[PDB]
Amino acid sequence: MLVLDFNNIRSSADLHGARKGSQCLSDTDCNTRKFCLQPRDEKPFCATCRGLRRRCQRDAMCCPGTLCVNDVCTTMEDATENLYFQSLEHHHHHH
Repeated sequence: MLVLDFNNIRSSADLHGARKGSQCLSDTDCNTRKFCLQPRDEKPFCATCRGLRRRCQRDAMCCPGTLCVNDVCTTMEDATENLYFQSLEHHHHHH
């Protein structure tokens, strides 16, 4: 007359964690391919990638893989100053 038993012990409750008085400390806080712009007139926040048409102030301000020229984003293939001169290869030959 002994009914089968297992344990009967259902009890779970422990979830918490949230404290931040800011938007972001660095770009790493953002999604992935985004930089955390921090204006002097405005507050810091997560910005979106900047295109070749988008304006910039620094090299890091623009997305990874581009340069900031004339306050505007530009491809690495475009931004190329002081190229190599070179000429040709010297080689003699005779009998």
